[PDB]
Amino acid sequence: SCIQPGTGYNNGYFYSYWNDGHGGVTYCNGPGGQFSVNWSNSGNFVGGKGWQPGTKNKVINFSGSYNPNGNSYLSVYGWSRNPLIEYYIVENFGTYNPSTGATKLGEVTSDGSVYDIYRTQRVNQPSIIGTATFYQYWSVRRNHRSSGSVNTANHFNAWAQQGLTLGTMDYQIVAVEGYFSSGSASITVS
Repeated sequence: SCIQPGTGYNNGYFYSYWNDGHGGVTYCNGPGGQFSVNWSNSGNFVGGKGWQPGTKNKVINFSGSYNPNGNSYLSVYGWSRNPLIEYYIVENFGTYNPSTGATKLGEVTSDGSVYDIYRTQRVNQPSIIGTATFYQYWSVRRNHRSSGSVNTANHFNAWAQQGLTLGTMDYQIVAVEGYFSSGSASITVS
């Protein structure tokens, strides 16, 4: 049940698995909302399960184990169109906080922790519509965890309040991302 990069449906859940071609990643779909990633000296990859399209008030439940060795994130992750936005609600990470050096755009309290909100910009980078320049929105959880519930409405509403607006939702997953690192993870979404 370990697969090549691509998208599709498995046991009722959308999945997306993408990598940059470097090697060193094994992504597998399991029963229900379960997926696993095992990686060793990878390149950049993103994989996980959820919904296509996402919604603007989904309550996302996740549980499992997340053991990065190096640069990696565990997040609710997805995109909007018109405007094109790549967004993250980061529940845990490895050696790098993705908001390092980014402009802080507020705080929001949700699901047992304060999160710090940031906006960054990707310039002429790959996206769901091709090479583009686009903003990323981040909520970064202060209290890291690998199980819990994410009320996306609290984040999307706080972002909107701050002027970080989302267009129409594309996919919305619980994703393990790695950038040239190693690790293992096993996550069940619902």
